[PDB]
Amino acid sequence: AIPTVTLNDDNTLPVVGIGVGELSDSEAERSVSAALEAGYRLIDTAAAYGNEAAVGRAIAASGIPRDEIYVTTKLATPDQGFTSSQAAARASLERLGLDYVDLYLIHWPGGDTSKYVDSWGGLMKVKEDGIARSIGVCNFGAEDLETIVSLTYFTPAVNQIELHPLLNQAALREVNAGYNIVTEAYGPLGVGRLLDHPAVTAIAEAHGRTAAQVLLRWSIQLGNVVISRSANPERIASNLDVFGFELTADEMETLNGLDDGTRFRPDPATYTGS
Ligand SMILES: Nc1ncnc2c1ncn2[C@@H]1O[C@H](COP(=O)(O)OP(=O)(O)OC[C@H]2OC[C@H](O)[C@@H]2O)[C@@H](O)[C@H]1OP(=O)(O)O
Repeated sequence: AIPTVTLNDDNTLPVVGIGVGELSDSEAERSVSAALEAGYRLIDTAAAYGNEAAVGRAIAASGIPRDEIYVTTKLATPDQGFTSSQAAARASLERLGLDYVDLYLIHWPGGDTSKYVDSWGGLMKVKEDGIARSIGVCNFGAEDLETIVSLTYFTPAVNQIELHPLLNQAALREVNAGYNIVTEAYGPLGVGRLLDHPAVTAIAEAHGRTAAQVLLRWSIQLGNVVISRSANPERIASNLDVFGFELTADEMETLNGLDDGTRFRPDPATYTGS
C-alpha cells in the first residue's frame, strides 16, 4: 500500500525503504529479511559497507519475485573513475547475486571534481548497459550538482542526503526540486538521539504515536523518500507504519524550526572517504 515517487528518467520508487549502513554480514541479512517479510521493497546498501553479499542472500532467500524489489547500492569513493566505476557496478552485482540494480549512486563527491564527473560519465554507461535502472548521487551540495549537470547535461535521478529536524536541508531540497531530482533522506532518527527530543515527544503524545513515527512522518510530508534502519524485526515493521496519520501544519512548523546544522554523518564538503 506504500505510495511511490516518479523519477526524471520515468522510473518509480517507494517513498520508504530500509538502509543497512555498516551492519555486519549477519545483522544485514537479518534486517533485510525482516523488512521484506514486513512489506518493505526498497532496500539500500553500499559497496563501502562491505555487506552487499549478505543483503543479496536475504533477497535470494525471500521467495519474492525480483521485479517487485527495488535494490540500491553505491560506488565507493576509492573506486571513482570513468572506467573503474563501470567495473565497480559489475562487481557489486556479483556480490549481490543480481543481474541489475534499481538505483546506483555515487556515494560521496569525494573532493575531486574531475573524478566525480568522470564517475558520472561511467554511471551513464552503467545505465545505458542496463546494469542500473536509474543513476544518482549521495551527499552532493548545490555546487557539485551544478558541476555534473553543466558538464554532462545528465541530471541525477536522486540526491541521497542526511536529513532530520536538526539538519532539515531546506536550501538543498529546493535546489534538488529545481533540477527535478528526488530527495532521499537518510539518518531520519539522528542515530536514535532525536527520539527523546522534547518537541518530538510532545507531538507524538499529541497524536497517540511514537517519536520515531513522528520523525519519519515529518520527512514523508516534506516530499522525501525516507531511508530508515532498525536491527529489530518489530521496530522495522513499526517504521513502515507511517501512513495512518498526518502531522498538522503547526507541528510541521515546530519541527521545521529545529535546524541547527547538526550532522551525525560526515560533512560532504570536507569528507574524502566513503
Ligand atoms: N521504531 C523505533 N523505535 C525506537 N527505536 C528505534 C526505532 N527504529 C530504530 N530505532 C533505534 O534508533 C537508533 C538509531 O538507529 P540508526 O539505525 O542509526 O537510525 P538513523 O535513522 O540515524 O539512521 C538510519 C541510517 O543508517 C543507515 C541508513 O543510511 C539509514 O538511514 C538505534 O539504536 C535503533 O535501535 P534498533 O535496536 O536498531 O531498533
